[PDB]
Amino acid sequence: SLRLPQNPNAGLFKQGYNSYSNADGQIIKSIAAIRELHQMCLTSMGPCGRNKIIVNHLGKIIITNDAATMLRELDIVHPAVKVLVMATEQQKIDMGDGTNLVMILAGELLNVSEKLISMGLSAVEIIQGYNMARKFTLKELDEMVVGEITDKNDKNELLKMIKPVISSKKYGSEDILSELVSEAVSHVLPVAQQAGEIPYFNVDSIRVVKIMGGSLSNSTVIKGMVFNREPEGHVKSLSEDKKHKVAVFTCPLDIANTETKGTVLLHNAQEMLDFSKGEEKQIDAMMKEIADMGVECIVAGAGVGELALHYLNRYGILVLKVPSKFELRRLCRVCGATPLPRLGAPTPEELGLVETVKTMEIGGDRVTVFKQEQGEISRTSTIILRGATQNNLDDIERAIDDGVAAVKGLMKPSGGKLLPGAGATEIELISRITKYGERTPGLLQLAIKQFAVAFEVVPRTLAETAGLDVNEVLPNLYAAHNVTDHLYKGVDIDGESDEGVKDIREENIYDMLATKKFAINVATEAATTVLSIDQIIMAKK
Amino acid sequence: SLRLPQNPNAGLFKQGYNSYSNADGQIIKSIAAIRELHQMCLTSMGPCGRN
Amino acid sequence: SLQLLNPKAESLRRDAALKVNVTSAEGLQSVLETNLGPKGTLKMLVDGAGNIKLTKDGKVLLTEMQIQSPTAVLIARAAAAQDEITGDGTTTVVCLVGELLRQAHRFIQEGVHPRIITDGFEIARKESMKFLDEFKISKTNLSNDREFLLQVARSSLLTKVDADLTEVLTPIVTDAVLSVYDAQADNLDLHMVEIMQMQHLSPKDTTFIKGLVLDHGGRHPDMPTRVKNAYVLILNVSLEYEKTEVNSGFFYSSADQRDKLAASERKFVDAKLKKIIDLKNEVCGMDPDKGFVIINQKGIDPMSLDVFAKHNILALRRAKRRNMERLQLVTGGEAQNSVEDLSPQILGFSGLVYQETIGEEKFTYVTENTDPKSCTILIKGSTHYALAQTKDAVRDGLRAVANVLKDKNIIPGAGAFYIALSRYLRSANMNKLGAKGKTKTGIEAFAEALLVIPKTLVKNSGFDPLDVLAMVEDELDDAQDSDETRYVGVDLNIGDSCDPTIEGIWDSYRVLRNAITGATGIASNLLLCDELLRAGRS
Amino acid sequence: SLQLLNPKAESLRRDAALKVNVTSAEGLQSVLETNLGPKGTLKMLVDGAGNIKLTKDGKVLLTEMQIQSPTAVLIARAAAAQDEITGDGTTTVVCLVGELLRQAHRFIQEGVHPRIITDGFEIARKESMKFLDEFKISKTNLSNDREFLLQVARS
Amino acid sequence: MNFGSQTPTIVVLKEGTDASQGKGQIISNINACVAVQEALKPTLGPLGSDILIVTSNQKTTISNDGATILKLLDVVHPAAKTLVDISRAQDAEVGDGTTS
Amino acid sequence: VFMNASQERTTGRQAQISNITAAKAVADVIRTCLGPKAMLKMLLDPMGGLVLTNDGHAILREIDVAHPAAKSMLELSRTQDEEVGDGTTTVIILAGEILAQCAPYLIEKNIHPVIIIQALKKALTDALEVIKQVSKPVDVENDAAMKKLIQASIGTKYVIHWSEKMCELALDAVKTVRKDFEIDIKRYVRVEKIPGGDVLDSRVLKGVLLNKDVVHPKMSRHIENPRVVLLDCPLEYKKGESQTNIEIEKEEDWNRILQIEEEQVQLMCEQILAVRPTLVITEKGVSDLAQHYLLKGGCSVLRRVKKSDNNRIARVTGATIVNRVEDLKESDVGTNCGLFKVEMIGDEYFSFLDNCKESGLQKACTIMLRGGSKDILNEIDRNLQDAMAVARNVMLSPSLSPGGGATEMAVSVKLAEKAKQLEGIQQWPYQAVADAMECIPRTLIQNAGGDPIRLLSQLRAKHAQGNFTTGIDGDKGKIVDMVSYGIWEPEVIKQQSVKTAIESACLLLRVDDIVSGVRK
Ligand SMILES: Nc1ncnc2c1ncn2[C@@H]1O[C@H](COP(=O)(O)OP(=O)(O)O)[C@@H](O)[C@H]1O
Ligand SMILES: Nc1ncnc2c1ncn2[C@@H]1O[C@H](COP(=O)(O)OP(=O)(O)O)[C@@H](O)[C@H]1O
Ligand SMILES: Nc1ncnc2c1ncn2[C@@H]1O[C@H](COP(=O)(O)OP(=O)(O)O)[C@@H](O)[C@H]1O
Ligand SMILES: Nc1ncnc2c1ncn2[C@@H]1O[C@H](COP(=O)(O)OP(=O)(O)O)[C@@H](O)[C@H]1O
Ligand SMILES: [Mg+2]
Ligand SMILES: [Mg+2]
Ligand SMILES: [Mg+2]
Ligand SMILES: [Mg+2]
Ligand SMILES: [Mg+2]
Repeated sequence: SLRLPQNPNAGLFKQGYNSYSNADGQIIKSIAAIRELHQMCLTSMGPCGRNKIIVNHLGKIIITNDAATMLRELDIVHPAVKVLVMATEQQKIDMGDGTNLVMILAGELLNVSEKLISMGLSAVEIIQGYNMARKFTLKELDEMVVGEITDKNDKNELLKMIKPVISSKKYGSEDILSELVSEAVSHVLPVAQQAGEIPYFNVDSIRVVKIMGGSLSNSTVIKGMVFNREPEGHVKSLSEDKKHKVAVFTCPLDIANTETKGTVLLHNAQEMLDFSKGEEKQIDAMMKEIADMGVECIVAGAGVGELALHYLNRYGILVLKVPSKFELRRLCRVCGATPLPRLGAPTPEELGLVETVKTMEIGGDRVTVFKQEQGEISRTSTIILRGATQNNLDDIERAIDDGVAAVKGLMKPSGGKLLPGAGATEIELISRITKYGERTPGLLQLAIKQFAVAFEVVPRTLAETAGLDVNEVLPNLYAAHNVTDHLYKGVDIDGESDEGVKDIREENIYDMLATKKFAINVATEAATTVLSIDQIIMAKK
Repeated sequence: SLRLPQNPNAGLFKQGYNSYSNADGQIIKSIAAIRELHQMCLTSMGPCGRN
Repeated sequence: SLQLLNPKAESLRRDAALKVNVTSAEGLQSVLETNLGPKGTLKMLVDGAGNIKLTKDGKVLLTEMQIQSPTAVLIARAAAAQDEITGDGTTTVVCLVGELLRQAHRFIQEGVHPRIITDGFEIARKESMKFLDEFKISKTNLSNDREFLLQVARSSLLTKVDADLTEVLTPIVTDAVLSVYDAQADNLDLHMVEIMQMQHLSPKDTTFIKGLVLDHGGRHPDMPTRVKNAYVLILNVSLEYEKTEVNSGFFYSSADQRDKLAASERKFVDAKLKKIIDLKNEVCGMDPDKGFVIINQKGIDPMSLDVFAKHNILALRRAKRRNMERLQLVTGGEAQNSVEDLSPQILGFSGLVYQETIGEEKFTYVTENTDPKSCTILIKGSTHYALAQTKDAVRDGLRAVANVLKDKNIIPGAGAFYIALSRYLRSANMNKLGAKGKTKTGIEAFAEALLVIPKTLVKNSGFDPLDVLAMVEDELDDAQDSDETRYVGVDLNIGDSCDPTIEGIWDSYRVLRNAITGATGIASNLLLCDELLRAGRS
Repeated sequence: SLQLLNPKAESLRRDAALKVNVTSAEGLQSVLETNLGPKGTLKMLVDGAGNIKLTKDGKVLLTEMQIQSPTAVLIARAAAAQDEITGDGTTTVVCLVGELLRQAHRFIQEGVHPRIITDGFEIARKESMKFLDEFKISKTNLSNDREFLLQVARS
Repeated sequence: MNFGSQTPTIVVLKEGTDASQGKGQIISNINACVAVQEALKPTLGPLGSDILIVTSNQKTTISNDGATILKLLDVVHPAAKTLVDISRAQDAEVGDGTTS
Repeated sequence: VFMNASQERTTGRQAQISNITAAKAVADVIRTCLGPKAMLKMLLDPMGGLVLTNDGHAILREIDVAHPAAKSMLELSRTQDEEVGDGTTTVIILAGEILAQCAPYLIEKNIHPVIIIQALKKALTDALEVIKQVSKPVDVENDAAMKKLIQASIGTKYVIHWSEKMCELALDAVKTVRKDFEIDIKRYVRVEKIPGGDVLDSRVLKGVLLNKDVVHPKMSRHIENPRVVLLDCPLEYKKGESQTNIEIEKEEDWNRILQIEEEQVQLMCEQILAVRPTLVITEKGVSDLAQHYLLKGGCSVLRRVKKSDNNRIARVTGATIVNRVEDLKESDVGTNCGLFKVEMIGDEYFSFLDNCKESGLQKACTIMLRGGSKDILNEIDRNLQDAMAVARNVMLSPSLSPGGGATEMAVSVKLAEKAKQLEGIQQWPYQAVADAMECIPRTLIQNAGGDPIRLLSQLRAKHAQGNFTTGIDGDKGKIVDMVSYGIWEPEVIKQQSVKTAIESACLLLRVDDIVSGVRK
C-alpha cells in the first residue's frame, strides 16, 4: 500500500508525454490559464491602455500595447495560447488593424463558456451556437453604417479613419501624428480627376525613418527617402542643376569580368606598359557616355571600385552605395526610372528626374535627402520621427504602420466604410444577439445569450482604464439606447464622464467595417478551437 | 522497441522478491546447484577421503 | 486538479483506477492459482534473515511477503481474516475476488455503470443463502460415527500434504476432536488441542498422546523419571528470589548475627514446603508404588530442589500459563494458589508418568488417565520448516472438523457447491429476483466467476478445464428428470466427475458462507472505487 | 536460462509475454478509440519545438509519437501500411487488433491453446470475404452523377 | 486515459521569466530611475564634481556630463535605460544639458 | 535582504484568483462522492493503512493539502461532523461552488469583497426562512417514520442493501442512550467490531463486550444473575508513595514482612466478600495471590480494564465505581445483569454482559458488527455514525426539511425572485448565491447519467406550480416529489450546510496578499 501501481499505460508512449483530456483537466481550467495573458491585453486596450516591457533572450526591449507584437516576442509553453497568438498574427499580416480586439474577444468567449460547460452543455452544441451567432453578427453590421464615403481622396476624409486609429496608440499626440500619415498618403496617390479600377496601394509606399533627438512636433513629411550613408567625391550643386537625370545601376561600376576567376596573363613586357593605361581608358569609355546624357547621379548597389569613382568625381556625378536591395527599388519609384544591370549608355526613357539632393544632419548624423518638389512621385514617401528615446519611437512606427494598413484595407476592397466607436457598436450587437436567441427555440439559446455577454468587455475597458465604475456608467449606457440619436451613444473617457454620454460625431471616432468583420471571424474560430480540443498531447521539453 | 515492458504488474511485491518455478529449467538449475557442493563431499568419502 | 492542492502527489482515476483493481487482483490470484487443489504447487519462502517457510497455505504467503499494491492489501486482510474464524478459505476468497473483478470488468468496458453491477452481486448472493438451506445435508451427532469424521478431516489433509502424512494424521485429528465432544456440547478448540514442535526421527512418525506433555523436566538426577501413580499438585506460587521491595536489607551487629540473619531467607521458603510435606502425609499409603509430583507455573529456586529430591518428588518450573488451565482437564484435580489450604480432592491422577531426554532439552510425558477431559498432539519433524508445514496443516484441519460438530449440517466439496449455483442463477426467473434491466447482467458475472474454482482444480491436474466440465453439465441434465438427487463432483485423478458423498469429500459450513459474503464486499468496494490517490504528512 | 547466455539479457515467457500483448494493445486502443466516428475527440500534438497539429487520423498520431512498447509497434506499422494503399482505416485497424486479443485472451485463461484460436480466425475471415461479395452493391460510374459522389465524399 | 503516473501543471510563461503587474511594478520602475539620478545630482552646476568609473576591462574614463557616464556602465533594468536614451539624444542633437 | 519575507509575493486580483482556484479543486475530488450512485475513493496514508470511503469528511481528513486557502476547506469537514455528523460532503461541494459562483467578479466588475459579504449576510438570513417554510414537522414517537428517516444517509452508502436491518440497529442505539431535553452523546456508544461473520447476524446487545477470558479455570463462565463491582485500585500489594526501608534486626522480622503481604492482600479480599460479588472488575493489574481468596467466596477476576470501559459498565448494571475497598457497600454493587457468558473466537476471547432491561441514568449499549473483512467493518462503522446522527437531529429539532436536492433548489428559486426586487448594487452578489445553490442538485444528475439542461429546466418550472417538495430522483434521474419518494432529511443538516458554507466564503474573500514560510 506504499507504492502505486504506476498504471499499465506508463510503459506506453514515453514519460515525457503529458496528457490533458476531458474529465482529466482542461475544461475551464486551461481557460483560467490564459486569463493571466488576457488581463495583460485588457490593460493595454484603448487610448488609456498600458504599454508592456518585454525583454527577449537577445536583450532587445520592445515597448508596445499591440497584442500581436507582444505575443510574438514572448516564449509561451502553454500550447493553447499559441492558438490565440497565431490568431493575432493573422490580424497583423492581412488587415493590420484590430489585433487587440481579437485577443480580448476570443478570451471572453472562453470565459462565458465557463457557465455553459458547468451546466452540462456539451462542446459539440457550443460550436454550433457560436457559428450561427457569428453569421447573424456579420449580417447586422451593414445596416449600422452611416459613414459610407465614396471619396477616399481628400485629406479631411481621412480624419475619420486614420485619426481614430492613432487616437488609441500614443494618445498624447493626435494632430501631429495624423498629419504625418495623411500627408504621406496624399503624396503616394496619383493626381487625377477620377481614378477607378481600385488603384494599387501597398504598405511599402509609406516608410518610417527614425532619428534620435528632437520633439515630435518638429517632425515633417518628405516625399523622397532618407537614408544614412556617406556621400563621396563632391558637394551637391543644390538647385543650380534643377532637375537632374538619375541612373540606377544594379551591377557595380567596373570593367566587366566573367563569373569565373580570371587573372592577367602577360607574355611580353610590351603589354605591361599598356596594362596601366589599358584599364584606365577601358572604364573611361563607359563613364564618358553617361556624362554626355546629363546624368548627375549614379546608384550602384554593389561596391564601386576606386577606378570608377575617379572619373565620376570630376564630372560632378553622385555615387550612392545603397547596399540593401529592398531599399534600391524605393529610390527608383521616387525618380521613376528603370533599374539597369547593364552599364552601356543611359537611355532617355529609362532615366528619372529628381528636383534636388542635399546632405544634412537631422539628429547629428549626416543623411542624404531625396526630397523632390514639383516632381512626379509614384507610391513613395517617408516619415521622419523625432524622439528622445528609442523605445517610445518603436511603437510610434507600429502606430504609423497600423495607420497605413487601414488605407490598404480601405483601398483594396470596394470599401471599408465606417462604424461608430467608443463602445457604440459593441452595445448595439448585444441587443441583436439577445433578441436573436428568442426567435429560434432550442438548446442553442444558452450559447447565444452568453455570446452577447462577451461583447461587454470592450466598452467597459475604456471605462476601466479611465478610472470609472463599470456598475454605473455601463448600466446607464444601455438605458441611453432606449427608443437616429440612440445609435451614437458611447463610452466617455474624461472627468466629465459622470454623465456617461458623449456624442461620437463631435470627435468623429469611427472604426472600419471590414476590420470588425475580419476580427470577429478570427476571434470566434480561435475560441472554437480551444473548446473543440478534447485531449492534449505534450512532449518532453 | 528500445526498452522492454519489464514485466508489468510486478509492483505487487517488493523489488527484492523473486519467483522461481519448476518451469524454465530452474528445477534443473536447482539440481545443478546441488552438484556444486556434492562434488565437495565426494572427495571426502571413505577412508581415502580428503579433508 | 490535485497538482494545485499538493506540490507533489500521485493519483489515478476512472480508467486509470479501473485497471488498478483488475490487474493487481489478477497478479495476486495467479500466485494462488497454482496453489488451489490437492495437486497444487508447493512454495518455499526464504527471507533475508535465513528463515525458511515451506507451506501450501495462502495466508503465510501474504503475511511473509510484503505487498506494495494497495488493492491486494484489502484482499490480503480479507483472506487473512477468513482463516482466523473459519480456519479455511484463504485461497478461496482470493480466487473469488480476483475473478469477480475481471468478470465484471468486461461489462464496465461496455458502458455499464459499476453500481448496477455491484447491486446484482447482492441479489445473486442472497439466493446462494436460500439455496444453501436445501443444499446442506443434516448430520445427527447422536450416531457418533467415526468414519464420518475421518472423511471430513482428509479434505484439508490431502490438500496440504500427500497420502503419506494424511494416513498418519487422520486418526490423530479424529482422536483429538473425539474428546472435544461432551454432553455439554461446548467445543473449545484452543485448550483441547495444541501444537508442540519437537525434532525427533522423521515427520511421518508423528503419534497421538492422550495426556498433556510439557517442555520441562526434572533438574535433579535423583528425581524419579518414571512414576507409576503420580498425584499432580497445581501450584501457581513461585519459590525463588522475590522483588524484595526496593531492597531494604539486613544489618548485623556481630559476625554471629551475619549467619543468623542469612537463615531467614530459607524461613519463608521452608514455610511453604512444610505444607507440601503435610499433604504428602495423607497420600503416603503405597509410597513405593505411587508417587507425588509438583508442576509450578514459575521458576523454582534451585536451593529448594534438593528438598524434593530426598522425597522423590518431581518438580517442574517455568511452565506455560495455558498449561496451568489444562491440568484440571488431564489429571482431573483442581488448581491451588495458596498452600495454606490443601486437600486430597484437588490432587490429580495419572496412570503413567515418564520423561524422555533427547539432547539438552527434557520433556515430560503424562498419559493413561481414567476419564481424561483433554488430550494433546505431539508434532515431530525433520527440519524447522517441516515443523511449520505440519503445524499449518494440522491447525487448518482443526477448525474444519471442529466446525462440523458445531452445527448439524455439512457441505459437500469437490466443486459441487459452485457448479450447482451456476445452473441455479442462470435458470432462475428474473421476475422473482429484485434485479431488473441492466442489473440482470451483474448476476451473470457472479455465476460465471464461481465456475473458475472447479476449473482451477483441473489446471493443476493438466487436463483441459473446458472439456472436463462438459460431462458434468450433461450429467445434471438427465438427473432432474430421472427422479434421482445426486451431487456431482470433480475427480482430478481420472479427469472425470465423481460423487463427493461417496468419495468422502466434504467442506465446512462456516467457510463457504463467510467466504462468499466476504469476497462480495471486497470486490464490490473495489468496483465502486473510481480513484486512487496517495497523500499524507511524512 | 537466458541470463546464463548474457548477464544483461531479459525475457518474459508464456503468460508473462501474453499479458503484455493484451495490455499494450488495449492501452493503445483506449487512446485511439475516442477518435472513431464524426463525434470523435480531437488530439493536439505538441512536440519540443512548439508545433501544434490537430488531426483525428491515427497515421499522424502514431508517426509523431514514438512508441516505446514493442507490442504497439506492430499495430503502428500495420496502421501505417493501411494508410499507404487505402489512405484510410488507421483507427479501424487499431481498434480491431486490440479487440481480437482481448476476446481471445478470455479463452486462453479457460485452458484453450492459442494454436486453435488462430485457426478460428482464418476460417471465419475467409467466410467474411465470401459474404463481402454478396453484401457489396455494384454501381454504374458511366453516368458520372454528382449526388452519388457528394454523399460518399461527405462521409 | 492519462499517459502515466501524474501529470504536472504547465506554466503559461517559460520557466524563469520574471513578470509582475500592479502598482508595485511602477514604483519599482521609478526607483530604478531615481537611483540613477542620485549619481548625477552632485554633478549638476558649475561646482559639480566628476565621477570616476572603471569598467570590466579596467579602462579608466572620467566624464562630468551624464551622457558618457551612462555609456560606461551597462544598464540592465529597462526603465533605467530610458534615462540613457534621453542623454544620448540630447548629446547628438545639441550636446548641452545632458545631465539636466 | 530584509527580515523573512518577499520571494514571489502574490498581490492584486491574482491572489484572490489563486484562492478561488485552489478551493474549487477541493470540491472537484469529492464531486463524484455526492448522491446514491456516488463512487468510492481509496486513500493511501503514510502509516501504511488503507482508507476507502465515499464520505468527504474522511477523504479530506487524511489527504495532505499544502496551500493557505485550500486548507480552510479542509477544516470545514470537521465543522459538519462534530456539530452534526451528516452532510460533510454537501458542505464542501456547496462552499466550493459558492466561492466560484458568487465571486467570478473582481475579475470583471471589480466589486469590493465587503460589498459582496454584506449581500451574503442578507442572503443567509433569507435562506433560513425559506428552509423553515418548506419544512414539515414529523412525529418523533413513530417508529415507522424514524426508519425511513435513517435510510436517508444510508441510500448513498454501501449498507443500503442491509438498510432494512441497519435501521433496526440505529434506532435502538439512539433510543437507549437518550436520557429524559433528550440529550444523547456517542461517547457511550461502542464502535467495537467483530472480524468476519454475516451482517444479518449482527445485532445491538446491551452491556459491554470485553475481549478478556476469565482468569482462573474454576471461575464460572455462566451466571444467572451476575453482580458486578468496579475497583480502580489494583489487587496487588501497594508499595506506597514513600519507601518503607524496613531495618530488620532479627531474622524473624523478615519472614513477617512477606507474611503480611499475603495477609494485607487477604484483608482487602475479605472486605470484598462482604457484598459477595459474582464478578469483580479491576482497572489495574491483579496478583495471582488475590484471586484465590476471591475464588473461594465466588468472586470472578478479570484482566486490567481501560478507564473508557469502566464508565460504560457502571451505566449498564447501575454500579458505582468504588476505589476504596473499605468503603465498599451493598448500595454501590451493580445488579440486574441478564447473562454472563464467554464465546470462543479464534482471534480473541469475548465476554458478554447482558442487561435485564428493567427513570435514572442513561443506559449504555454496544453495537456488534459482522463484516467480510477488517476494512469493511471500518466502512460500516462510519455509516452507522452517519445514520445514528440523523436520529439525534429529529429528537432535538422535530422539524423535517426536504431532501433529494429540494432544499437547495427551493432557496435558489426564492433568491432569484427577490434579486430583481432588491435592485441596488448588491443585486449581483445576491443573485449569484442562487446559482451556487442549484449546483448540488445538478451533481445528482451528472452522477445519474442524465441531461442536467432539460431536467433542471423542468425542475424550476414545476417547483413554483407543483409544490416545494419536487426534487431529483437519484436512481432513475427523473422528476419526482419527496412526498411520494418517501425519504426526508432533518433541517439541522440543511441549516449547517447553508451557514457553514457562506460563513467560510466570507473569510476567503477578505484575503489580500499571501506570504509563505515566514517563521515557526
Ligand atoms: N479620445 C477618445 N475618446 C473616446 N474613445 C476613444 C478615444 N480614443 C479612442 N477611443 C476608443 O478606444 C478604442 C480603442 O480600440 P483599438 O484597440 O484602437 O481597436 P483596434 O484593436 O481595432 O485598433 C476605439 O474603439 C475608440 O472608439
Ligand atoms: N482430493 C480432492 N478432490 C476434489 N476436490 C478437492 C480435493 N481436495 C480439495 N478439493 C476442493 O478444493 C477446495 C478448496 O479446498 P482447501 O484447499 O481445503 O480450501 P482453500 O482452497 O480455501 O484453502 C474445496 O472446496 C474442495 O472441494
Ligand atoms: N556661470 C554660471 N552661472 C550660473 N549658472 C550656471 C553657470 N554656468 C552653468 N550654469 C548652470 O549649471 C548647469 C549645468 O551646467 P554644465 O554642468 O556646465 O553643463 P550641463 O548643463 O550640460 O550639465 C546649467 O543648467 C546651467 O544653468
Ligand atoms: N437517493 C437520493 N436521491 C436524490 N438525492 C439524494 C439521495 N440521497 C441523498 N441525496 C442528496 O444528497 C445530499 C447528501 O446526502 P448524503 O450523501 O447522505 O450525505 P453526504 O453527502 O454527507 O455523504 C442530501 O442533501 C440529499 O438531498
Ligand atoms: Mg488601433
Ligand atoms: Mg482448506
Ligand atoms: Mg476514414
Ligand atoms: Mg554643459
Ligand atoms: Mg449522508
